[PDB]
Amino acid sequence: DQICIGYHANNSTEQVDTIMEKNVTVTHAQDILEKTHNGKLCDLNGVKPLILKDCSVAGWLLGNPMCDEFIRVPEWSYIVERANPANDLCYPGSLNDYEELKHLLSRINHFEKILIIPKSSWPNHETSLGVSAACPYQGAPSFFRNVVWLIKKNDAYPTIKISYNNTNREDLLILWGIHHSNNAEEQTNLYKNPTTYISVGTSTLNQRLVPKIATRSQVNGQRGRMDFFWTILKPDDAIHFESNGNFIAPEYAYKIVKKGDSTIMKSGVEYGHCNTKCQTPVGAINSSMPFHNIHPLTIGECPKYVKSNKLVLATGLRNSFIEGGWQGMVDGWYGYHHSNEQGSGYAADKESTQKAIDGVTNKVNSIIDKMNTQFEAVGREFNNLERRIENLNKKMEDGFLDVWTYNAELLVLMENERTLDFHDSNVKNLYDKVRLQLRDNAKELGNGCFEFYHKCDNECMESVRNGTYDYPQYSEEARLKRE
Amino acid sequence: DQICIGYHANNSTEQVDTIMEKNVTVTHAQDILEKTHNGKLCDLNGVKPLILKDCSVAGWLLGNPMCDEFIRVPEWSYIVERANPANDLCYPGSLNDYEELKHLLSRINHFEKILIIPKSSWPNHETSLGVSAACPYQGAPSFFRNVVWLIKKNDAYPTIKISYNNTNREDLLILWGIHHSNNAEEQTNLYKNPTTYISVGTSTLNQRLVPKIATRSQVNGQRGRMDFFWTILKPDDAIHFESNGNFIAPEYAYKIVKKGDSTIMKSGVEYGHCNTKCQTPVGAINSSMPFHNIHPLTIGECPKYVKSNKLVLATGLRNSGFIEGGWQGMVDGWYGYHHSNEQGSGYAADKESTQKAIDGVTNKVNSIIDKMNTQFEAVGREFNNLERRIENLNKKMEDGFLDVWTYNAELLVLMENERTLDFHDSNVKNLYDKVRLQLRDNAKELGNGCFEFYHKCDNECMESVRNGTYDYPQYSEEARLKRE
Amino acid sequence: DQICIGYHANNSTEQVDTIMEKNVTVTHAQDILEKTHNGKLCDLNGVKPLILKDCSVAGWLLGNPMCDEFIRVPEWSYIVERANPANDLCYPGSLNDYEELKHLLSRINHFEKILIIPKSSWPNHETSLGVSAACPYQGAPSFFRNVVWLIKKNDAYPTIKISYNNTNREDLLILWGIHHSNNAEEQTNLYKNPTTYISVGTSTLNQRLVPKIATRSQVNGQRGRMDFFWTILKPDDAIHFESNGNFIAPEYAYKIVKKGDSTIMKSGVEYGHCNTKCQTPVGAINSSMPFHNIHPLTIGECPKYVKSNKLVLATGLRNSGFIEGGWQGMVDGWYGYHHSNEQGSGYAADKESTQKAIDGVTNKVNSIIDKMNTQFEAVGREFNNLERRIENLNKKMEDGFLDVWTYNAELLVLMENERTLDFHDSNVKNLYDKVRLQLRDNAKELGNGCFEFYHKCDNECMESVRNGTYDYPQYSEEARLKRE
Ligand SMILES: CC(=O)N[C@H]1[C@H](O[C@@H]2[C@@H](O)[C@H](O)O[C@H](CO)[C@@H]2O)O[C@H](CO)[C@@H](O)[C@@H]1O[C@@H]1O[C@H](CO)[C@H](O)[C@H](O[C@]2(C(=O)O)C[C@H](O)[C@@H](NC(C)=O)[C@H]([C@H](O)[C@H](O)CO)O2)[C@H]1O
Ligand SMILES: CC(=O)N[C@H]1[C@H](O[C@@H]2[C@@H](O)[C@H](O)O[C@H](CO)[C@@H]2O)O[C@H](CO)[C@@H](O)[C@@H]1O[C@@H]1O[C@H](CO)[C@H](O)[C@H](O[C@]2(C(=O)O)C[C@H](O)[C@@H](NC(C)=O)[C@H]([C@H](O)[C@H](O)CO)O2)[C@H]1O
Ligand SMILES: CC(=O)N[C@H]1[C@H](O[C@@H]2[C@@H](O)[C@H](O)O[C@H](CO)[C@@H]2O)O[C@H](CO)[C@@H](O)[C@@H]1O[C@@H]1O[C@H](CO)[C@H](O)[C@H](O[C@]2(C(=O)O)C[C@H](O)[C@@H](NC(C)=O)[C@H]([C@H](O)[C@H](O)CO)O2)[C@H]1O
Ligand SMILES: *[C@@H]1O[C@H](CO)[C@@H](O[C@@H]2O[C@H](CO)[C@@H](O)[C@H](O)[C@H]2NC(C)=O)[C@H](O)[C@H]1NC(C)=O
Ligand SMILES: *[C@@H]1O[C@H](CO)[C@@H](O[C@@H]2O[C@H](CO)[C@@H](O)[C@H](O)[C@H]2NC(C)=O)[C@H](O)[C@H]1NC(C)=O
Ligand SMILES: *[C@@H]1O[C@H](CO)[C@@H](O)[C@H](O)[C@H]1NC(C)=O
Ligand SMILES: *[C@@H]1O[C@H](CO)[C@@H](O)[C@H](O)[C@H]1NC(C)=O
Ligand SMILES: *[C@@H]1O[C@H](CO)[C@@H](O)[C@H](O)[C@H]1NC(C)=O
Repeated sequence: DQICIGYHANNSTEQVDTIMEKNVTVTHAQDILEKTHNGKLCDLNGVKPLILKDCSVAGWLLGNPMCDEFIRVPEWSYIVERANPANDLCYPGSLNDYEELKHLLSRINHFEKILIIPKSSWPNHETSLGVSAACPYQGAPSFFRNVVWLIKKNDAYPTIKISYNNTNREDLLILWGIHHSNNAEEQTNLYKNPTTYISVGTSTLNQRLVPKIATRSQVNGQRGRMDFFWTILKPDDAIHFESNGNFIAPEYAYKIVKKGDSTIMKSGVEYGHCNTKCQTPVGAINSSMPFHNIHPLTIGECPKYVKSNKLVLATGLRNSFIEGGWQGMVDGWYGYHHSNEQGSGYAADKESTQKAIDGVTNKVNSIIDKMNTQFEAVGREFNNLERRIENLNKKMEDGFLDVWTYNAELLVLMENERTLDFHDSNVKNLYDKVRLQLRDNAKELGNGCFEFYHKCDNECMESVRNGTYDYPQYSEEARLKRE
Repeated sequence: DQICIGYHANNSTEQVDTIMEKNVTVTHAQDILEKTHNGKLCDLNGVKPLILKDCSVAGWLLGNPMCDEFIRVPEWSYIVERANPANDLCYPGSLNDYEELKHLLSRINHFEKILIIPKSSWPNHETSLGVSAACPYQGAPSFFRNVVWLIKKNDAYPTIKISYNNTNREDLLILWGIHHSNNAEEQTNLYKNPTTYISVGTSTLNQRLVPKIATRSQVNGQRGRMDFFWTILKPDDAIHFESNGNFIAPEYAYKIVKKGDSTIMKSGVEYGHCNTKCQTPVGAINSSMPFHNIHPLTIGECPKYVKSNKLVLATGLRNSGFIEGGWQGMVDGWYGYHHSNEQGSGYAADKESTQKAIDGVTNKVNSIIDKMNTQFEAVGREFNNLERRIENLNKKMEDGFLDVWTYNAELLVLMENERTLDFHDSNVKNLYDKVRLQLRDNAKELGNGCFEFYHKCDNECMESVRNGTYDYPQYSEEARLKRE
Repeated sequence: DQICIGYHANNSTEQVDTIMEKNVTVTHAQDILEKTHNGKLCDLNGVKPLILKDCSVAGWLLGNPMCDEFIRVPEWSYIVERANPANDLCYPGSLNDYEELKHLLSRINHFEKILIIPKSSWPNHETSLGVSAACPYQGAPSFFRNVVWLIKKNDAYPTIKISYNNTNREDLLILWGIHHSNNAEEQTNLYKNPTTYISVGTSTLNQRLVPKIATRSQVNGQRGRMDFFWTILKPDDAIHFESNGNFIAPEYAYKIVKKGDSTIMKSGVEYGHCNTKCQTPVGAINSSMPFHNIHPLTIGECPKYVKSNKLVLATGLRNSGFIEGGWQGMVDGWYGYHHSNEQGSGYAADKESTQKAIDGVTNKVNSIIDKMNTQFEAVGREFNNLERRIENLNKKMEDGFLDVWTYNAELLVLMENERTLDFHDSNVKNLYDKVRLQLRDNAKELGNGCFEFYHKCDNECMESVRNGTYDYPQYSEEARLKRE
């Protein structure tokens, strides 16, 4: 007659690694890496992205004839641009501090186009001839919608002197431009005056632009260029313009209220009519895990980006003193095996099992819950002449990856070694617990099993489970069986 | 007739957490997170803050009339500027590379204002009428004090050609400016000549400033602007000024000796006449504790900022099997025995042990605290409105490190808290196995950590077991079969 | 008779630290910190760096007379510059976006000099008189080799209009410059035209340069300055020049193919005809170790840089059986046995237990080493004097990362060394318990980890664990009569 101690086993093929052991099959495990995304582009905390479709921020702000004319959405969480937008600046040129405009515009609380300078103004200049085949619309030379390319009237370009006082109680993005002529004959044809200037002045601005009449290479069929510039007029200030030529005037402006920052995402994915707290260019993440492998460039409260393909934490017994585990036990992690004629089968320690499941559950939940995330946009906004600042971002991003990867990977290895010793310690505690309540009525064979001199009743079996066994009641019976 | 092995207990209400257990009341513990600051702005390593008050670094340098600081301080460790300094540039304008000047001027070993171009010079120009109500002094038109606004004399502005050769052994901070006049008449009225220029040349500097005459908005009452520029003249180089008009010319300059860096702090806290190693905008920290939760923007040899509100390590043991419940009675040690016989009773501690524990856990707390390597650092923002992307780059780094330290520090507590408690469970079990290894046949195992000696328990064998000199042949036959 | 379980000890003086103990002497150890370097500058992944000697990138590119005319380096992995390169820009001036050019030119797959505008292309201008003392070859006045200083011919300077179309299939780096004169007399003398300009236009480039004529101090004996600019002409684009004076024209240009980035290294070490994955200014590293301390500014796949002098992991035993005994005698194993019978006395090892620990300890070492195989390429420093704020950003970052790696590395070594030592303690106790679980009634526990044999024992009887199930009743009667 005998009794043994044992641990649970199942069909699980899940394999974990420890700091000292590799490829250890376990009964239960948990991965703390999120590898899943929804594959769509969603709202971020209830606000929809501004999806510019084959347009750039420049083509949308200035009025590229082939960009959407109306701003349907008054607010966005992020701007979604295609990798190499097709439309941009139809008339070749430049937009000043473009990348900083895009950061300001990446998340806007309120956006609303308003007419600031009506074409009714400029009665002595021409408002109708300012078109180019570079900016085509419906088979006709057109031009940017929200600015005006003024031209000479009757071989006369009177100097312009115009002001706009912001009465709107909100900041105003205002845009203007300079046309760089290509020869001295072209200059006088478009603007009678041969030497020209643009003077822009606000409370914070003092600008003089002068054309650069020079030979350049054709882009979009034109050798001319247009350089655009922008300012924000604060709620009760004025902007003052003066020019005798080469003035791409403002017609429409945009009311801006800004309370937050995010980034421009370069993605071809499509809107999914969903909501998310974490967004990648490949898709959105719905996870509470600490780490992920979906994409570097995320927006929102996102898991940490690591280089690991799997991060699996053992939460159970090793699966096959006791030579092996009991596939037969089906009601607890730690248990007893009884052998008497009255009955046969297995049994399991209720309290010890729940203590351990709470133990490993709290170990996992801590690792997950201790991670706190800051809303952050990992997008990158730098020019061809800002490539040294680009590497700082790369160094930062890459360094945190190497940190988060090494820490997460060794946390798993270390804590799995602790998780496994935790199990084998609990079982031996039950073995010794039985050994002390069975001092002389038992012998040790070394296989986690005792030798019953006494005849253990099923009630005795349960009396030893409770620990309510009385050794005096059966001490003499052992002396009889012995020798 | 039994002897029991047990551990210490007290009245502690302090709780710690571990990976597998939460809200566990323990006897002794230590918090490695510092939360307290002195509420005042202090000196740093024995050097004093340049507490500029309601005046910008620009206003003080150029000599805004409304600021009472001239050569008050010759050495500083950090600058304190208010969030929106009231005075700044009294005449509307700008200062080029201001944010970089504030970095250069952030820590200066030697600063001295020296007159460099005297008003005795410029004898063909008017040095007396260069005032504006924008710069007001005591209700009367005034101007910046370390610079001279030169206007016409006798309806003439002869061209200025002047030079200054640094005869000092220290580098010099020299400041000049340009007036952008509002209309063609105001140009002629202030400087006879209609079209003007400012050339500035050194060994590194080649400048040409031309005025921008344009309609602009009224700031501090004037539609005009003055834009200021700066250079550092090396010890035997010379600066060369040529101007037709519109020249704001240097009268004074500053001798500069720089040997380190430390940002501009934004605070309204006041000088406490103290010294610190670590300065927050809300106060100062005097701790060896490795982590802190007071302010992000710290200047000095500082701990590491975390989002934690509590980072309590556990130095002792648990509080109310081998010890079904701990004994509150023991006051002299962490690990100890209890004797039960008519001769005597009570709880008695161990000395080879208990101190071994104290020494080991305390070395653990010190090892965590000591291995933090402190780098003097300045966390402060010096980025303007068109440098927000570099500013986000800064915030991403700052936030990335916060999240790195917070996670590791909290898991380190949770992980090392479990090992501490299991260390204590291990220490008790060793002594129980030693008592069983001494007495073998003469006593029986009860199972509650309380050995039962069939033979009468001896106060004299107590210290004997404590040391292991107990003799079992002495009482072998005695109570060989005491029960039947 | 007697049998005893013990562990190994040797002559090792190697000491380690745990979280709870300090200077613990161990039998075996392993350092995961690399301190050895090659002491020379090597190839980086099979590609030889460009060592520019005492010429700067500007001097090499523009053709300082005192530099190698050209070199057979079409490809290079990084650029090695001296701390203060001597030759640089002989004629005083500037190169625009120099630090970005050095980044672009830092790793280049194809670099070839080609002649884009011949001296034949300047019929009505002088190609030969454009020389200066500041730029000297053999004491003789010379000038930059790859650009042409064009001056008047026949007291006349007809305005220039030249265009170059990049027929090649690679990008071209093109350089040009403007000459700032000193006085109006200088201007007319070299360029009859008093008021001059330079327009440069490509598909993306729209430039107007105009000379600044002012007095400046002497640098390299000349008070004038020459400011240089660059662009990258794309295949099938054209560059269009126009000037009536002060034009330092392009003569040669560079065919560039760029596929990567890798900083300029400031170093004086000599080339070693070696190859390495990691290069340091002091020398090269050939290590798989996770961390190092050789120098911060490394380029290549490199260990993490920490502030530690040693990071020693315990891989062995505590060194001076299971109770208070380190056996120097058993050289044959790690865990082992000692027998004391009438046959003799000697030492034995347990191979099934010794190997289980060696395999596990090597995994501890290997896991810590190999899990940080997230080595990536890296860089050094590249910012100017008006870029100190961005330079601080770099420093806060690489310092902050240093504080993260050193604190994490050291605690890991302290934590796992504590765990290693405890892991050895549990192994011997299980050997003791194996021998204890067998031979239960036939032996006496003496308190030293050694058992007392009541019955007589043979060398063959011990048999270590070879049998492992020595007959419980074969000698049970003999020990029953050995009782008293
Ligand atoms: C309409 C056209 O194609 N014109 C074309 C001209 O036309 C040929 C002519 O040479 C030949 O003798 O007779 C043919 C009929 O039998 C036919 O009429 O061919 C010359 C060949 O070199 C072209 O240059 C010329 O094209 C115009 O050239 C202009 C100057 O170079 C300029 O590039 C014109 O482009 C526009 C544009 O579409 O952007 C024309 C716009 O109306 C004009 N807008 C404004 C507000 O002025 C715009 C502007 O001038 C420039 O963009 C400013 O830099 O240029 C191009 O059609
Ligand atoms: C001088 C004056 O009071 N001007 C005044 C103007 O004319 C008055 C008139 O109202 C009164 O009836 O009779 C006076 C004669 O006794 C005189 O004719 O009235 C207008 C009404 O709107 C006032 O705005 C005007 O004020 C002056 O206007 C100037 C030009 O716009 C200028 O803004 C003056 O400000 C100063 C300044 O205080 O900054 C005056 C300084 O002395 C002057 N400093 C220097 C070195 O030249 C300074 C300078 O011109 C500009 O800052 C350069 O841009 O301007 C303001 O008082
Ligand atoms: C020709 C000469 O040596 N000039 C010399 C001048 O006159 C000497 C005199 O000292 C000596 O005693 O007798 C000589 C006759 O036998 C002659 O009369 O003396 C002054 C005294 O200070 C010297 O500075 C002066 O030296 C020249 O001065 C120039 C104007 O300041 C200029 O700096 C000359 O430098 C060069 C140069 O080497 O860079 C001369 C180059 O040929 C010239 N190159 C071109 C393409 O024009 C170059 C150019 O003018 C400037 O760099 C443009 O800014 O300047 C220097 O020798
Ligand atoms: C400023 O004056 C000093 C002292 O005169 C100049 O330094 C040189 O000093 C020697 C001896 O004192 C003089 O003989 C030289 O004339 C000076 N060198 C030169 C090249 O001028 C210093 O250079 C002067 N600075 C300038 C550029 O005016
Ligand atoms: C420089 O030359 C190349 C090849 O001539 C130019 O590319 C064009 O080649 C096509 C071939 O069908 C010609 O029809 C066009 O005339 C060429 N020019 C254009 C404007 O497309 C290249 O464009 C020329 N570069 C410049 C800007 O002049
Ligand atoms: C493994 O055992 C579980 C019992 O819960 C069973 O549901 C599952 O189907 C088994 N898997 C296989 C492949 O038999
Ligand atoms: C604009 O008008 C507001 C009142 O509407 C006035 O306070 C302000 O001075 C004006 N701004 C300018 C500079 O024209
Ligand atoms: C340690 O012992 C071994 C074997 O006897 C020997 O090879 C080695 O030289 C010894 N090391 C020292 C420092 O004595």
